[PDB]
Amino acid sequence: AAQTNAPWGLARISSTSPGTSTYYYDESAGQGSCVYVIDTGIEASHPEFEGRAQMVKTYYYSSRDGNGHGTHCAGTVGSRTYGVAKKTQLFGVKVLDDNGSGQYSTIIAGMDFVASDKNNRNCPKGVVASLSLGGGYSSSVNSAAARLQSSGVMVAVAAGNNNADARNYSPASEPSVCTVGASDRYDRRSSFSNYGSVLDIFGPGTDILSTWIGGSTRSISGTSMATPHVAGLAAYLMTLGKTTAASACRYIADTANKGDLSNIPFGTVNLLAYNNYQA
Ligand SMILES: [Ca+2]
Ligand SMILES: [Ca+2]
Repeated sequence: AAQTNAPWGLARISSTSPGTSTYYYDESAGQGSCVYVIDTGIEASHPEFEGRAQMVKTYYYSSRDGNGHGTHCAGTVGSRTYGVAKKTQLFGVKVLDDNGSGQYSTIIAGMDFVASDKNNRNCPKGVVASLSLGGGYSSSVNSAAARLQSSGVMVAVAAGNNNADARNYSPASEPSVCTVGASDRYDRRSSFSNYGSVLDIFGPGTDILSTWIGGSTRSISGTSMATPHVAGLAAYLMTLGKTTAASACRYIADTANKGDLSNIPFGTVNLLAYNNYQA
């Protein structure tokens, strides 16, 4: 399948080179996989989700995404026009408030929730969790992300937007999950992206068009935008049977575009998520 005039990030993950405009992807599109978006929620009614999104848990008064961030990330995972895995199922877990903030204990609870809740869902091609969030280092947040990964969920987490070493941020610093840095459409590390030995992979993160609340769309930037590219690609590759939740991050790194990025500090991987799609 080919989506013409796609958002640059979708084009980038299906090309060995920057500057293309078509998103080439296998039509299975993540069907049969499930991605939990742990964030401000998901506006499931957005026409771009086509019925495939639902809220499953909130830690606040409403399940409504009153911010847009979680809707945007969910759209990059799996919306029709803006998504990597256009046929995946999306489950929203609202651990962040409508200002985009959330206490670590609530974020931990939401990770534990996904580890259990997945056992009640029919996700035959496997389960992914996209965590476009984080703050300062916390061993308990890291442990929660490690548990979620251990339970059988492919966990993708943002590296953080501090232009600093991700070792000081969580859950970015948890080794066992897939920590995602951000790049721009010219294949530079995004100016804000964290870096460091713990990063596993980079994804498109600067000027990412996706769904927004109110049935709208907008472009925003962050490692929060790169993370759902990788979560969606994992779902896509799991549906293709090329990898599993336990091994998807390593598979994505070993099939990434290598050395294409600039302003990567020595000791940080130079790997850009790539679907390797061949018609
Ligand atoms: Ca290249
Ligand atoms: Ca890792």
